[PDB]
Amino acid sequence: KRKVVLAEQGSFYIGGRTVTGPGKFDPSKPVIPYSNEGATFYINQMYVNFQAPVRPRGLPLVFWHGGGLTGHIWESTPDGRPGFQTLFVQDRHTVYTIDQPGRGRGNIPTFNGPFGQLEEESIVNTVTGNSSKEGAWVRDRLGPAPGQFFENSQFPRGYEDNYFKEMGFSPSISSDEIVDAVVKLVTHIGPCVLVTHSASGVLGMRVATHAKNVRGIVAYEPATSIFPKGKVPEIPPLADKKSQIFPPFEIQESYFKKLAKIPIQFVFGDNIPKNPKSAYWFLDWWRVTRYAHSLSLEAINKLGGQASLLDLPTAGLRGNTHFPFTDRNNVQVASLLSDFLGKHGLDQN
Amino acid sequence: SKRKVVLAEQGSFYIGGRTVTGPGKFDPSKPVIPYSNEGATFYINQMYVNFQAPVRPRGLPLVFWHGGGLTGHIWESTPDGRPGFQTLFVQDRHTVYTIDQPGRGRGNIPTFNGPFGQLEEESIVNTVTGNSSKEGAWVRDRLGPAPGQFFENSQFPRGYEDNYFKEMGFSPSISSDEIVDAVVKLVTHIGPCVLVTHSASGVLGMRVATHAKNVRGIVAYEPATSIFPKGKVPEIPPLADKKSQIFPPFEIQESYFKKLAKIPIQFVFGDNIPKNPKSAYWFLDWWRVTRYAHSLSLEAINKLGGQASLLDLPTAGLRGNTHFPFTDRNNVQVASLLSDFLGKHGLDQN
Repeated sequence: KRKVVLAEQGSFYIGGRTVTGPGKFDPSKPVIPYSNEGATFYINQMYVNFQAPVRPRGLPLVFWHGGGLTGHIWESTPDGRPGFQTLFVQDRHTVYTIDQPGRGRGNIPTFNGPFGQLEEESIVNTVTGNSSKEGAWVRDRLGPAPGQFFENSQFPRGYEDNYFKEMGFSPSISSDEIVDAVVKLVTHIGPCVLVTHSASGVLGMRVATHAKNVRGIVAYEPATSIFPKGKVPEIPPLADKKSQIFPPFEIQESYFKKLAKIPIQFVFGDNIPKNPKSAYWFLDWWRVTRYAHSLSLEAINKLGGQASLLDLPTAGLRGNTHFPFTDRNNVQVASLLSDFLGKHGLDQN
Repeated sequence: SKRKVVLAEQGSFYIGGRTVTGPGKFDPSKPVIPYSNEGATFYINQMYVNFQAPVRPRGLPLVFWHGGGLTGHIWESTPDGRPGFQTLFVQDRHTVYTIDQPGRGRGNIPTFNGPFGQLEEESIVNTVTGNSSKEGAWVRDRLGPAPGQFFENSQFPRGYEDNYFKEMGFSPSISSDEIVDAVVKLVTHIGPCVLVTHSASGVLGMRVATHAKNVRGIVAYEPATSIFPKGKVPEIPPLADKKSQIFPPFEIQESYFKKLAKIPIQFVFGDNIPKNPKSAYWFLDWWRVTRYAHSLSLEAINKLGGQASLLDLPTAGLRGNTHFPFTDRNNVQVASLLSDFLGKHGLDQN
């Protein structure tokens, strides 16, 4: 069903700071072309969109897009089917969707001058990085090479252009400032559940260690593993015997231990190889990254936690990509998220 | 104040844009990170589109098109969290599209692996950016004559300055032709519709209408650039400082300009635009001459048989509006005047 009944909806900005240019502002002088003189710039703020059902039940859900993405990925699939925003408002949760600082409606910190530069200060780097379609195809495990699909794929074929059009670059905002914005949002919302994806996986783990209001985490294919400082286990290189996964993030154990106090689930899709795949770099990367996450969850459980890894094929769902929540079976993926929320009492008031 | 909204459906999609390519071939066995332009296809200049459809809509869908440096947020909520025009017009039984144009918000910002906007030797957009300060925006938007000051009658949601200015940012140097192209494609996709524009999207919406007969009406909140038939720009005075000018008017071929005479067009202006020259307040004076230029543009449309009008909100009994009347404290009354325009032309009936 596509129908939704909203008690209220809207959006707002939260977080960020200001930076200032030199000199003072004279309203009698030409304002355009724009100048840094006398300037205050608001930078690194985050965009937040909320939709609240009638008679909400349980905690609000905060959906946090992966790297180079926006809240669009929770609104609709590339072929136009309802995304998790609609599905979970229908499931009677208030739903927040964010565009983190540096992405989408979040702030991209640039001024009058070379990109990211405020006079002599580099706020973000002028040189950007950004995946190609080809790199994203293999990262997302549509298939082993660009243009090729795994036979079992749940990707909405024929909507490749729509899908890749949602992706873009991120400026070099410090991860600390991204975590800060979401901590401030969590303080504003109250008790809530973070639903993260890829790059926002590690960021959501960090937010939870700073914000007792985070009462649970579901992370779709997190990209960076997290461990207590000085307790990173041995992680092998890739099958090329040259490359490594993303360097695991290390946090003080007193913060890491907060992860044991809430239910945490990492969700993985299909077509991650069991054995080394030297011919397919990103397939092998996912093999080792998933392994690293298994050790991270184990470390949480050894501190008394309740941290689990859900492989969708074990639940009977075959062919999911790195975006299970926009795949053809995303309704079934959503049902498994509702199951997690229900078991942990996160769907009751 | 009235917050409930009932949607038959909602969602979002990407439309428009093109692809550009890097050199060489992509090898899936080589490290994919750090990202490389080698063998790369990049989708650039695409537009983000959100839609919310009421149950049993009445009349044409509305396409709300944010001003310069903005996003669809400005139609979703006001800075103090009151309902924006998206909610108000779904409640008014129109399907509502809100866009983030190419280069803004969820639209594409075309950059790659290299200095901003550069794909190897090709400059897609400039590496040097421009962006208003808070102070520049304060005076541009006519909150008051100088930063920190408010006009006596102001409808701005005072106290929410941080929320308001946080919504604004830079735009890369995407060609206006490609922004117009994306919206033409959207209008082809949705069918007959009304464009509701603001500031920088004023002139872009006029251009879209000349390329898309599905545009059945335009309401433009304080358009920033005037439009005239080629070679027929009237005399427009410089500003009171004797050296500055308004934005150079856009000139289009007469056969395209004439298409603007076939649909109802309304330009809406807020308050505190001076009648006489103001050399001490550059943006106030800029708005005086810009509004004058638009009055001449509308007259040119009407002399060709058009249905063009200028609504000064104070004349309608609304005092104190800023450059964003649709997020001001009286935005419900502003919305009522938009509903009036739609009703007058049957754009609220099936």
